[PDB]
Amino acid sequence: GAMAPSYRVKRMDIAKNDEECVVNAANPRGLPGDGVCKAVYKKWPESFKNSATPVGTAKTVMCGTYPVIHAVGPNFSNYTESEGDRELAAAYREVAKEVTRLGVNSVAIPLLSTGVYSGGKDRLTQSLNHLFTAMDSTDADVVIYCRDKEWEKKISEAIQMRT
Ligand SMILES: [Cl-]
Ligand SMILES: [Cl-]
Ligand SMILES: [Cl-]
Repeated sequence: GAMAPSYRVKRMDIAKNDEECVVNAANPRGLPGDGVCKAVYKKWPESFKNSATPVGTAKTVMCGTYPVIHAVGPNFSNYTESEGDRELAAAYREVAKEVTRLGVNSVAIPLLSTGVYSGGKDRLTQSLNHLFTAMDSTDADVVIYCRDKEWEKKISEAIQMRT
Protein backbone atom coordinates (compact mmCIF):
# COMPACT_ATOMS: atom_id res chain seq x y z
CA GLY A 1 0.00 0.00 0.00
CA ALA A 2 0.94 3.71 -0.28
CA MET A 3 1.83 5.34 3.12
CA ALA A 4 -0.96 7.98 2.70
CA PRO A 5 -3.07 6.82 -0.27
CA SER A 6 -4.02 9.85 -2.48
CA TYR A 7 -5.81 10.93 -5.69
CA ARG A 8 -3.98 13.16 -8.21
CA VAL A 9 -4.80 14.32 -11.76
CA LYS A 10 -2.33 15.00 -14.59
CA ARG A 11 -2.97 16.41 -18.10
CA MET A 12 -0.66 14.34 -20.35
CA ASP A 13 -0.45 11.05 -22.29
CA ILE A 14 -1.11 8.06 -19.91
CA ALA A 15 1.57 6.15 -22.02
CA LYS A 16 4.19 8.40 -20.20
CA ASN A 17 2.81 7.64 -16.64
CA ASP A 18 5.03 7.39 -13.51
CA GLU A 19 2.89 4.66 -11.79
CA GLU A 20 3.45 0.90 -11.14
CA CYS A 21 0.65 -0.13 -13.59
CA VAL A 22 -1.75 1.36 -16.19
CA VAL A 23 -5.48 0.97 -16.91
CA ASN A 24 -6.28 0.86 -20.66
CA ALA A 25 -9.64 2.23 -21.85
CA ALA A 26 -9.93 -0.94 -23.98
CA ASN A 27 -12.40 -2.28 -26.54
CA PRO A 28 -13.94 -5.71 -25.95
CA ARG A 29 -11.96 -7.34 -28.86
CA GLY A 30 -8.42 -6.41 -27.78
CA LEU A 31 -7.95 -4.31 -30.96
CA PRO A 32 -5.47 -1.40 -31.15
CA GLY A 33 -8.45 1.01 -31.29
CA ASP A 34 -8.04 4.85 -31.02
CA GLY A 35 -7.34 7.52 -28.36
CA VAL A 36 -5.97 6.10 -25.01
CA CYS A 37 -6.22 2.51 -26.41
CA LYS A 38 -3.95 3.30 -29.46
CA ALA A 39 -1.34 5.10 -27.24
CA VAL A 40 -1.39 2.01 -24.96
CA TYR A 41 -1.02 -0.26 -28.02
CA LYS A 42 2.04 1.75 -29.26
CA LYS A 43 3.68 1.71 -25.74
CA TRP A 44 2.81 -1.89 -24.54
CA PRO A 45 1.81 -3.94 -27.67
CA GLU A 46 2.80 -7.27 -25.94
CA SER A 47 -0.05 -6.58 -23.44
CA PHE A 48 -2.68 -7.14 -26.21
CA LYS A 49 -2.05 -10.93 -26.34
CA ASN A 50 -5.48 -12.44 -25.37
CA SER A 51 -6.66 -9.08 -23.89
CA ALA A 52 -10.24 -9.42 -25.39
CA THR A 53 -12.83 -9.29 -22.49
CA PRO A 54 -16.56 -8.37 -22.21
CA VAL A 55 -18.07 -4.96 -21.45
CA GLY A 56 -18.03 -4.22 -17.69
CA THR A 57 -14.87 -6.36 -17.03
CA ALA A 58 -11.11 -5.88 -16.68
CA LYS A 59 -8.39 -8.28 -17.82
CA THR A 60 -4.68 -7.80 -16.90
CA VAL A 61 -1.84 -8.76 -19.31
CA MET A 62 1.84 -8.23 -18.38
CA CYS A 63 4.21 -6.30 -20.71
CA GLY A 64 7.48 -7.64 -19.27
CA THR A 65 6.72 -7.18 -15.54
CA TYR A 66 4.57 -4.01 -16.11
CA PRO A 67 0.80 -4.78 -15.68
CA VAL A 68 -1.67 -3.36 -18.26
CA ILE A 69 -5.25 -3.66 -16.89
CA HIS A 70 -7.64 -3.68 -19.93
CA ALA A 71 -10.91 -2.16 -18.61
CA VAL A 72 -13.90 -2.25 -21.03
CA GLY A 73 -16.39 0.61 -20.44
CA PRO A 74 -19.74 0.63 -22.30
CA ASN A 75 -20.21 2.50 -25.61
CA PHE A 76 -23.18 4.78 -24.73
CA SER A 77 -24.05 4.85 -28.50
CA ASN A 78 -25.24 1.20 -28.02
CA TYR A 79 -26.35 0.97 -24.33
CA THR A 80 -29.38 2.68 -22.68
CA GLU A 81 -28.33 5.38 -20.11
CA SER A 82 -29.46 2.91 -17.36
CA GLU A 83 -27.58 -0.22 -18.63
CA GLY A 84 -24.50 1.87 -19.60
CA ASP A 85 -24.37 3.38 -16.10
CA ARG A 86 -24.42 -0.17 -14.55
CA GLU A 87 -21.65 -1.50 -16.89
CA LEU A 88 -19.48 1.66 -16.33
CA ALA A 89 -19.70 1.17 -12.53
CA ALA A 90 -18.92 -2.59 -12.97
CA ALA A 91 -15.80 -1.95 -15.12
CA TYR A 92 -14.28 0.24 -12.34
CA ARG A 93 -15.14 -2.38 -9.60
CA GLU A 94 -13.16 -4.97 -11.70
CA VAL A 95 -10.23 -2.42 -11.95
CA ALA A 96 -10.18 -2.13 -8.10
CA LYS A 97 -10.04 -6.00 -7.80
CA GLU A 98 -7.09 -6.21 -10.26
CA VAL A 99 -5.14 -3.30 -8.62
CA THR A 100 -5.61 -5.08 -5.26
CA ARG A 101 -4.60 -8.53 -6.61
CA LEU A 102 -1.39 -7.09 -8.27
CA GLY A 103 -0.24 -5.54 -4.91
CA VAL A 104 0.88 -2.31 -6.69
CA ASN A 105 1.32 0.93 -4.64
CA SER A 106 0.19 3.17 -7.57
CA VAL A 107 -1.99 3.02 -10.76
CA ALA A 108 -2.49 5.39 -13.77
CA ILE A 109 -6.24 5.48 -14.78
CA PRO A 110 -8.16 7.27 -17.60
CA LEU A 111 -11.89 8.23 -17.24
CA LEU A 112 -13.69 5.29 -18.93
CA SER A 113 -16.47 5.97 -21.52
CA THR A 114 -15.73 9.80 -21.70
CA GLY A 115 -14.22 9.84 -25.28
CA VAL A 116 -15.59 8.00 -28.37
CA TYR A 117 -17.73 5.72 -26.06
CA SER A 118 -19.51 8.80 -24.43
CA GLY A 119 -22.39 8.78 -27.03
CA GLY A 120 -21.59 12.54 -27.52
CA LYS A 121 -22.33 13.50 -23.82
CA ASP A 122 -20.11 15.03 -21.08
CA ARG A 123 -19.65 12.10 -18.61
CA LEU A 124 -16.72 13.57 -16.52
CA THR A 125 -18.78 13.57 -13.24
CA GLN A 126 -20.56 10.22 -13.94
CA SER A 127 -17.27 8.42 -14.83
CA LEU A 128 -15.19 10.09 -12.04
CA ASN A 129 -17.83 9.22 -9.35
CA HIS A 130 -17.79 5.54 -10.42
CA LEU A 131 -13.94 5.61 -10.29
CA PHE A 132 -14.11 6.98 -6.69
CA THR A 133 -16.79 4.41 -5.63
CA ALA A 134 -14.49 1.54 -6.77
CA MET A 135 -11.08 2.89 -5.78
CA ASP A 136 -11.88 4.51 -2.38
CA SER A 137 -11.43 1.15 -0.51
CA THR A 138 -7.99 0.51 -2.21
CA ASP A 139 -4.68 1.81 -0.72
CA ALA A 140 -2.93 2.49 -4.08
CA ASP A 141 -1.94 6.08 -5.06
CA VAL A 142 -4.37 6.81 -7.98
CA VAL A 143 -3.24 9.21 -10.73
CA ILE A 144 -6.02 10.16 -13.21
CA TYR A 145 -4.86 11.13 -16.73
CA CYS A 146 -6.81 13.55 -18.98
CA ARG A 147 -6.00 15.68 -22.09
CA ASP A 148 -8.35 18.74 -21.79
CA LYS A 149 -7.37 21.83 -19.66
CA GLU A 150 -10.96 22.43 -18.32
CA TRP A 151 -11.32 18.66 -17.48
CA GLU A 152 -8.02 18.91 -15.45
CA LYS A 153 -9.51 21.84 -13.41
CA LYS A 154 -12.87 20.01 -12.84
CA ILE A 155 -11.18 16.69 -11.84
CA SER A 156 -8.74 18.60 -9.51
CA GLU A 157 -11.69 20.47 -7.89
CA ALA A 158 -13.67 17.17 -7.33
CA ILE A 159 -10.59 15.57 -5.67
CA GLN A 160 -9.93 18.65 -3.45
CA MET A 161 -13.71 18.85 -2.49
CA ARG A 162 -13.04 15.71 -0.35
CA THR A 163 -9.61 15.88 1.51
CL1 LIG B 1 2.00 14.46 -23.28
CL1 LIG C 1 -13.91 6.19 -24.38
CL1 LIG D 1 -9.89 14.77 -21.28
